[PDB]
Amino acid sequence: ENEIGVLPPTGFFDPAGLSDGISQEKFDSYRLAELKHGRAAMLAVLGYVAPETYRFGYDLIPGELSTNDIPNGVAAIKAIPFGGWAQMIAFVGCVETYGWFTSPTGVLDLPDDILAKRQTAELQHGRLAMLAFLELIRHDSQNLAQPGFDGLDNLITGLPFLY
Amino acid sequence: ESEIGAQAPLGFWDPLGFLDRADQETFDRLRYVELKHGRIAQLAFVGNLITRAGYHLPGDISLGRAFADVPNGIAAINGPDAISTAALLQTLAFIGFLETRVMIDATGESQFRGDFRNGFDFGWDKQSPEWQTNKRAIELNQGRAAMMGILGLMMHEQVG
Ligand code: CLA
Ligand code: CLA
Ligand code: CLA
Ligand SMILES: CC(=O)O[C@H]1CC(C)(C)C(=C=C/C(C)=C/C=C/C(C)=C/C=C/C=C(C)/C=C/C=C(\C)C(=O)C[C@@]23O[C@]2(C)C[C@@H](O)CC3(C)C)[C@](C)(O)C1
Ligand SMILES: CCCCCCCCCCCCO[C@H]1O[C@H](CO)[C@@H](O[C@H]2O[C@H](CO)[C@@H](O)[C@H](O)[C@H]2O)[C@H](O)[C@H]1O
Repeated sequence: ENEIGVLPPTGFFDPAGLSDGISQEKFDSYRLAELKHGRAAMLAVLGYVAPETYRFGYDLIPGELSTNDIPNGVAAIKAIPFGGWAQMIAFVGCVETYGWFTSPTGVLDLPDDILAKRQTAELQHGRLAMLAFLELIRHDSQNLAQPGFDGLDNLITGLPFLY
Repeated sequence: ESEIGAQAPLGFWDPLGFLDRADQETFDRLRYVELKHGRIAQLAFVGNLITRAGYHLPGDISLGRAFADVPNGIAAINGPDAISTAALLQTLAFIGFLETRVMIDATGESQFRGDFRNGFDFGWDKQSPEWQTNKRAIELNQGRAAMMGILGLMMHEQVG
């Protein structure tokens, strides 16, 4: 009803009443899911732009398949073999399930008000990144399906100084 | 530490001294891992053998590729002429969702790490005295023989 993540641009934004009564556990699970989807969206937005200008020269499949040649965007999933996707998914699962490659020194020792404001800002930035990723995916798919549709050319219609 | 798992001829078979220090949680997690590895090994046995036989489900997997058109063995997943990566990724995601939303303990059956009753069972209430121990030994031995055979099959099809 009233917790972190309520800021004045609007105020509550629950039109369809997806929560209504629920419970503390269900609300906490929903908050965790929102934070996870938000962090994933922010990482996706950051990673959708970097390869346009920089490229690591590693040979996914030694001998050939060298990053320097695979397409960027939604066309990489077809080029990358299934083995690499499985390996990286298993790796991130090892990171998530266990404490491996994770350090509790990032929790920090911030005071209460600072922590609350920082959490609200984190949620806001992530909520923006979600729709950012949605728009990126829709533009990429529409352009790839039919070249010339949505005449704005190049990936990343903004930031035209890259090209 | 003498429980289900040293049945048949030899007894405590720990040539490397794995359980030199030992603990209960390590014991339980190792038994659970062995059981899961064996179960997946025998299910993969069923799948691999029934595919090598020649049987195939009807229909198509991709846009115009039947279930019987894909190669048999390692080439199905990796290498030229393989299943489209989108379909394989979708199947992997579905399997992950099923694993994370089906085989968890949501009631409290507990007992052995690997029991997922959640109220549903056929006859695991009337039998009690000793069928549990030898049944668990049977499943463990089948899993171990499975894992050995499936590693052999994979290496044979790789070197073949
Ligand atoms: C979206 C798909 C998905 C998801 C989310 C999960 C999620 C999970 N799986 Mg899982 N699994 C899946 C698909 C999935 N699975 C599929 C398709 C299979 C094959 C049928 C398995 C087989 C499997 C097994 C056998 C086990 C899990 C386990 C687990 C849990 C912990 C995993 C972990 O710690 O990271 C992974 C962490 C690792 C350290 C990875 C270990 C990799 C080993 C050491 C190497 C294997 C050799 C390699 C594959 C081939 C080598 C090639 C050679 C040239 C060197 C977690 C709930 C474990 C579990 O239940 O824990 C109690 C467990 O024992 N899974
Ligand atoms: C949704 C996230 C996501 C996904 C799915 C991908 C997927 C992909 N990226 Mg990518 N990338 C991402 C985020 C992501 N990236 C981000 C955030 C950056 C900026 C750093 C990049 C920068 C980048 C480059 C420069 C290149 C790729 C490439 C690729 C492709 C080859 C696989 C690979 O090497 O991945 C690499 C994936 C990463 C490096 C992301 C790792 C991010 C984790 C979270 C960092 C973890 C912390 C780190 C280890 C340091 C810890 C210190 C502590 C303070 C945190 C593949 C399609 C290659 C390619 O050929 O693309 C066409 C390539 O050359 N990516
Ligand atoms: C010493 C450790 C080690 C070793 C020996 C390998 C070996 C290999 N890696 Mg690799 N990798 C490792 C660590 C390692 N990796 C780590 C730590 C990462 C970071 C996540 C990666 C990320 C990575 C990527 C992104 C890619 C590889 C690829 C490859 C293969 C090169 C091409 C090839 O032979 O195709 C032959 C390939 C096969 C015969 C298929 C192998 C299938 C794998 C082994 C199954 C993995 C299952 C998974 C671990 C657990 C189950 C799923 C999980 C959800 C439960 C080769 C088998 C490439 C590849 O697979 O291309 C095909 C590739 O694209 N690796
Ligand atoms: C102590 C230690 O060890 O580490 C510590 C370090 C530190 C920092 C303290 C810690 C932290 C916190 C972290 C990780 C903070 C990082 C936060 C981060 C990186 C947040 C990204 C936001 C991205 C946004 C909002 C993008 C919007 C994108 C938008 C709005 C777009 O429109 C995208 C766009 O594409 C469109 C749709 C159209 C295109 O034409 C144009 C562009 C490209 C513009 C940790 C976790 O405690 C660990
Ligand atoms: C997921 C996290 C990603 C972070 C990875 C860490 C990035 C930092 C180092 C990565 C740079 C990889 O590229 C670096 O090694 C490559 C190994 O193939 C080498 O790349 C070069 O050598 C290869 C193998 O000899 C050959 O295919 C080519 O000559 C060329 O690609 C170069 O030495 C350098 O381009």
